[PDB]
Amino acid sequence: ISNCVADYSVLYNSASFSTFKCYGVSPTKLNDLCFTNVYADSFVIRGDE
Amino acid sequence: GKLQDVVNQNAQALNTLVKQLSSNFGAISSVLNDILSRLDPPEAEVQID
Amino acid sequence: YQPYRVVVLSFELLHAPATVCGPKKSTNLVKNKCVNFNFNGLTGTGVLT
Repeated sequence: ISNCVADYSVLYNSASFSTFKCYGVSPTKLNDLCFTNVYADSFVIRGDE
Repeated sequence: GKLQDVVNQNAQALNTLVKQLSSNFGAISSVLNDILSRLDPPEAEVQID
Repeated sequence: YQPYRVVVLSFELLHAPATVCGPKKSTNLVKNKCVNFNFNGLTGTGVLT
């Protein structure tokens, strides 16, 4: 993901997520940060894992 | 040379002090303004310390 | 054993022109007066000339 605008203020308020954990960045302060590139990986894994 | 050594030690003991402001010391980053901009208080107090 | 839907986001904080950025409003600058500037997230304080 690049050359775009991303909104994270409503990401937590969008729907119900079982686990929303962030490492190194506070999710509340994601609204005023700039990143060179952003990656996204998708898959399906059971809840206990 | 006796007078030059004193200058060459004061100005060198200061460069080594100034250049130590750009070391991580085990934190995420070596600049303090870039830690408060992406970390909440309760978990930024351990990176600052 | 229930299926959970997982997505992982990773941010590149390298040294490069910023492409992805948050929802903030840019304001015109002033000179010879130190301001809490936020150039692409570069938080600081100092006069601009």
